[PDB]
Amino acid sequence: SELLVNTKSGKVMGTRVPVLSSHISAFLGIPFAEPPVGNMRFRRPEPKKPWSGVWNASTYPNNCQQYVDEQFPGFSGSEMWNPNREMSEDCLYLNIWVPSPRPKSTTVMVWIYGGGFYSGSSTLDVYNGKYLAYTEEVVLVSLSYRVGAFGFLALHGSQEAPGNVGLLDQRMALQWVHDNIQFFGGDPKTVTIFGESAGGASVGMHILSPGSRDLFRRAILQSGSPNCPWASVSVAEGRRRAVELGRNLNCNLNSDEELIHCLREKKPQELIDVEWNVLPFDSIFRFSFVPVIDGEFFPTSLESMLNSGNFKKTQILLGVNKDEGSFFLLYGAPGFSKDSESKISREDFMSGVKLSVPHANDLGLDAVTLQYTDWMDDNNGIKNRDGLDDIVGDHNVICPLMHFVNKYTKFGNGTYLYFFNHRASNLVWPEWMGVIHGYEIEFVFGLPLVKELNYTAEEEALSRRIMHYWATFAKTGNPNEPHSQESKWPLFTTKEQKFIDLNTEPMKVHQRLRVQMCVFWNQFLPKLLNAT
Amino acid sequence: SELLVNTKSGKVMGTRVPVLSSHISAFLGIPFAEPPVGNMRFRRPEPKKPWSGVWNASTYPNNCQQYVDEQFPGFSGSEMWNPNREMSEDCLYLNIWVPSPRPKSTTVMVWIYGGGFYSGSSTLDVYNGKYLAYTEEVVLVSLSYRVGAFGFLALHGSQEAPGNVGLLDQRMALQWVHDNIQFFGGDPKTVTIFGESAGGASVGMHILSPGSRDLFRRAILQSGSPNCPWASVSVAEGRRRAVELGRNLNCNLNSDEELIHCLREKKPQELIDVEWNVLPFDSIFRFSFVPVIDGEFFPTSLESMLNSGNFKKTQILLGVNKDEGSFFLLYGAPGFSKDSESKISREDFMSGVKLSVPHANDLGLDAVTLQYTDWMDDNNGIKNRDGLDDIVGDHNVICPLMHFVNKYTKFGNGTYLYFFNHRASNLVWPEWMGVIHGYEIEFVFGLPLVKELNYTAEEEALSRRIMHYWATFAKTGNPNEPHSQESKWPLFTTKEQKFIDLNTEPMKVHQRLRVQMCVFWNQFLPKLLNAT
Ligand SMILES: *[C@@H]1O[C@H](CO)[C@@H](O[C@@H]2O[C@H](CO)[C@@H](O)[C@H](O)[C@H]2NC(C)=O)[C@H](O)[C@H]1NC(C)=O
Ligand SMILES: *[C@@H]1O[C@H](CO)[C@@H](O[C@@H]2O[C@H](CO)[C@@H](O)[C@H](O)[C@H]2NC(C)=O)[C@H](O)[C@H]1NC(C)=O
Ligand SMILES: *[C@](O)(c1cccc(CSCc2c(C)nc3cccc(F)c3c2N)c1)C(F)(F)F
Ligand SMILES: *[C@](O)(c1cccc(CSCc2c(C)nc3cccc(F)c3c2N)c1)C(F)(F)F
Ligand SMILES: *[C@@H]1O[C@H](CO)[C@@H](O)[C@H](O)[C@H]1NC(C)=O
Ligand SMILES: *[C@@H]1O[C@H](CO)[C@@H](O)[C@H](O)[C@H]1NC(C)=O
Repeated sequence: SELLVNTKSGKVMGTRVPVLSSHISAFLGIPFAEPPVGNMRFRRPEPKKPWSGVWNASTYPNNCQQYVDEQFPGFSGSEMWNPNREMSEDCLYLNIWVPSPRPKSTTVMVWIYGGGFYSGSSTLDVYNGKYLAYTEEVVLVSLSYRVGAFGFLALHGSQEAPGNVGLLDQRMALQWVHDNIQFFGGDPKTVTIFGESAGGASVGMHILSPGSRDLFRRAILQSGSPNCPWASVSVAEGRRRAVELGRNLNCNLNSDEELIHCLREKKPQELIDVEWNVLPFDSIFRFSFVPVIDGEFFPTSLESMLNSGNFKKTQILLGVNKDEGSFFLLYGAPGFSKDSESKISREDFMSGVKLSVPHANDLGLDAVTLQYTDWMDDNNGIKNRDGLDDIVGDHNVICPLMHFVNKYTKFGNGTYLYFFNHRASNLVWPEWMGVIHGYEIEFVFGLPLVKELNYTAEEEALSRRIMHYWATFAKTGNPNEPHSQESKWPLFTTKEQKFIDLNTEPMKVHQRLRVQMCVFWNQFLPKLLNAT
Repeated sequence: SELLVNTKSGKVMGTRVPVLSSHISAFLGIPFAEPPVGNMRFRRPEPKKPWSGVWNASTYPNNCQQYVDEQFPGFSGSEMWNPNREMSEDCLYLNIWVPSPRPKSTTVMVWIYGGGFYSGSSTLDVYNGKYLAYTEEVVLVSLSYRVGAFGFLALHGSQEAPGNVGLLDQRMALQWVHDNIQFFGGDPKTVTIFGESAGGASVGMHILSPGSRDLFRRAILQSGSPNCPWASVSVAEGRRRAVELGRNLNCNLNSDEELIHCLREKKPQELIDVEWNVLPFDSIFRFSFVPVIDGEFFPTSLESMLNSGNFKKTQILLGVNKDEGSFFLLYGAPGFSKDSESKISREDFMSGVKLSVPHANDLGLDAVTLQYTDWMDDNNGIKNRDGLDDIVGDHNVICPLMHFVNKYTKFGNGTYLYFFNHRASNLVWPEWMGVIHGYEIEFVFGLPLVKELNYTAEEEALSRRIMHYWATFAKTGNPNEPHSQESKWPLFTTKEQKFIDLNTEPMKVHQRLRVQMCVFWNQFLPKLLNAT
């Protein structure tokens, strides 16, 4: 049978699913590790022990335990990201969409979801891989990984909760794809990992980590970079938050053993309930449990690894959306609301910058404020709002990614950069939020090809080009069709720094993506904060 | 006789001079102090002892001893500022142009020349007061004052060379105008002092100095402000340069008395020859001997005097020219020359910023550089050149003046601000220098009304409006004709901050003159340099 695949962990049975008036196979909920429950909670994952019989892979698996957004009950804009399956610590599974008839050896794409390292699911409707597997003829995999304290509690030195275990979950799923994807018609020497936000940062972390470099061929990073200020913490800061988490649950705190023991007896929801109480600052865009710079997964600081070329050398395709600050300002800064235009007062403007650059002293907060204020119109509410969106997005996503691409390109084998700014025709979030985080995922996964979703024809066309760029790049290291007639996405070089806009209009090539602001965030502000 | 005036210091005899096909009287070279020669060198000036007979006031007096520009022999652009009379320490005289027939009691205007406190003359062709006395029916006075070491050598504590004596020379001439201008038909209760560059800064210093406030009614400041970073030094820095000047002339240095004694035996040219060797930094736009913040002429720091309203409350009219950096960059920064377009390399751009902000540490030099560099085109030679012009002009003239006007306006009785940007039709300096320092003096003094000078008709028209604005303001505290039909120059208020452009086109009103850059120079850079 075409839905029966024999793998090294055992036999797996899929299900035929319909797609755009045709059908493909889907193997959902394949386990790739032992359930990390009980005394295994916080521990490195272990490989799934082979099984006898046939694993029923016809339905989505549980989603990892995580914070659930309840800010807008009923609003599809936020609910679409929440877990859509029961939550469970038993959640280490992966999903595979396979073209039909079964390929013999084709390009494999492995999706890594975002969610700030504190949430995320591989089973969301926006991540359904059938449209892309089907259209681009690729075997599409989406993996899963522990988030929150479950995936990132870090007591460096201890082997019981060493940190980075969520990164090891991703790695294990990639090891499983490397070892078994051939049986699904996938080419293991051509796997491209790709992900967005924390997923984009994770992709970059596997590029840096010696232990992960050999499990894939190429990478795509969307609105996420490994050096993002919210993506990692030192071992000391991780230890500090683990202890603080412990203090919030009345734990015995005088040994890592007592602390861990205590945390392991607590129900998932008890950890999730106080997880935000451990942040060191009153901040925005900062998450409690994230990767730690431990000397193992990451041998040295990310910046020195980047400077010395200590990373996998291959091709990468990456980019950002125009409005990377909107979402977090809405959720956490004063003056913003979902149902108003959110014009921001000078007073809220400054409270916002304070929330956005937590680690800044006053001279630093003054530098950011000077840098983004138009002093001829300092009380313009729209300018203040838009200014904050740029500050949050530049500082947290755009400038860290521009720093990463410029550093990577000096040693890599090819870089392609994009700036996605298509203005949705079907606004679900208010208009002031602009081209919000994740809106491009809809095109990468080809949702515009389904009529019942109401996208414009030009959006369907945009979706097909994006999907073909991603897939062609995954197959070859180049998003462009060899000798095609379409406009050529240029390679980004350390000298000319070209990138393209990604929207419904004729491709336009630009240079030095947001250099003016990024020289401020990557060069000036840091030197200033270090002097003072 | 109309050319014979009897004053409190004695009888004075003038000369009839022709002007625009008519004639007025001129009393040139009237002495207002004892010659500050010999043991009087460096000392406070003393009042001129009355004389018997008739003082021949028919020819210009000597010019004070000073550095002579020889950078461009023959070039009229530079030669026009050099002394045009014998130089002599015996130089404390004033000139008066009086309408004919003699007024009974009219508006008096007193001109104070610029020259960085190290040079300047009241006898230059650009300062000939006949066109303005004649056209606006004002009694026009130009005074003179000691410059360089002769006027500003400062050994605070000593009564032999206390500092600020050049400022006391100006004051004495104003005391003489206050006491005698009635005999020339001048109204002593309506004297407006006005000056440019160091002359503009001096005007502001008389506004601050309790000892000078009662000698005049109103003030006009052009490209000069009392708080300009080059306009004053602390008593310690003045003492330091006096000692260093002494060391350059082999003086006995162990007592102010020995030092002064030594400096007094030296010929004028010996002091002028080493005067530039005492600057503390490799700088641009810094002069050796300038006013000192001594606790007398200035009771406390200029900034605290400005904050507390410790200054004369009256009306003021002031402004800048578009290109206040050109002249000093030409003379002192690498990459600039008079006969090339002076496109500036990135390398010279940074050497220039270094020369322009002498007192800056590296984080500071980085802040200026970030602030004026367009990172999408960092190697554009024209942008780099123009960027330097803005840095020099903003830092040295525009931003200090904007700080002064905003502070003054909080307590003053009326402020009028201008931004002069007329593009000369008769370029004498290269075009890249733009609307250079002092080009507006030509219009204030009405040179465009004389045909042999070749100005365009619209320039003659501009000259007549400027002269009438200055004169009407001097007469009334308002540059505008009561109920006129011409566009109204608006009052500058702390709230709306309006100013006008001054050029050959229809008056255009703007707001917040260069706020963006001046918030950087007046607020951010200083806080940064103080932290670090
Ligand atoms: C990616 O790597 C390949 C191979 O390592 C590079 O191709 C080589 O290019 C150099 C110079 O053009 C030639 O001397 C070799 O003959 C090429 N080798 C092969 C197998 O083609 C290629 O230039 C790299 N691309 C980028 C963007 O760095
Ligand atoms: C300059 O000062 C004059 C007088 O000190 C101000 O005129 C006074 O204005 C207030 C409010 O309009 C009145 O109560 C007085 O009756 C006025 N006095 C006179 C003599 O007119 C004038 O407002 C000031 N102008 C500016 C620009 O500050
Ligand atoms: C990233 O992983 C990230 C980026 C943007 C939002 C979040 C919040 S958590 C789940 C989620 C995601 C991944 N994307 C969204 C896009 C738009 C609106 C949303 F509500 C939404 C949501 N919830 C996480 C990082 F956090 F690293 F920025
Ligand atoms: C000011 O007093 C000043 C401003 C500009 C130049 C100088 C140099 S000294 C004599 C002089 C003056 C007053 N103005 C000029 C304008 C244009 C070209 C010139 F060559 C020139 C000259 N020499 C002094 C201060 F120094 F304070 F900036
Ligand atoms: C797999 O599970 C689904 C739903 O739980 C069920 O309908 C289907 O029949 C199962 N297949 C087998 C053979 O277990
Ligand atoms: C004044 O001086 C000028 C030139 O030195 C001379 O021509 C003129 O006659 C003098 N007048 C008197 C009366 O001294």
